[PDB]
Amino acid sequence: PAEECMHASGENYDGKISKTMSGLECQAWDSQSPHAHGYIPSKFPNKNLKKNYCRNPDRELRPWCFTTDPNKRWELCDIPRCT
Amino acid sequence: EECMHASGENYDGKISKTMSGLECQAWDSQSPHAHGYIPSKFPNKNLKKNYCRNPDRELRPWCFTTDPNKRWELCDIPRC
Amino acid sequence: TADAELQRLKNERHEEAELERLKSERHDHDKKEA
Repeated sequence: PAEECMHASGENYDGKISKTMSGLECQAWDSQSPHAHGYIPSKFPNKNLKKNYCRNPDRELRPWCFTTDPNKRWELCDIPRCT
Repeated sequence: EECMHASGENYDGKISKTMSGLECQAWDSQSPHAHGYIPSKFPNKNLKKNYCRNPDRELRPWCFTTDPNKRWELCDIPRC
Repeated sequence: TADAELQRLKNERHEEAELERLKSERHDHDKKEA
């Protein structure tokens, strides 16, 4: 399994955490509902936009995801720092 | 055009009063209400003069009002 | 490039998140004031 931590800000994070820091379930990257977005998995293959897993494809502060809450487009995830 | 097809996300008309008749505060003014909807901060949201706008997925276009006792109110924009 | 498209998408996310925050703040103001 991929390590469930980040050594920096999560550029290489490839784990399976799929909830945001507030506990919201992540929207699947291959879904455009409830939030339409441009992070198309087949368009950014090296970013590993798999299932609804938190990812940091874009030099965000840490891995994040779109959320299934219509009133919350996206949120950071709580990925621990590696020790 | 002076109407909205949905909730006014694309409204760019010149209605400048709220649903209650209060004249809107200008977006580039911080008086009487200080606020964070700075036109240069949101250049693509068309926050011009004191016109009703819906930059933030509100139910309708809205504005801050010139009444110091009423920070903001929705506007009454006709439906197309 | 793909890197520049991702940076554009990030900036758009940040703009939309601030507008979400400002909207919630407007409604919280109304509830506190009332």
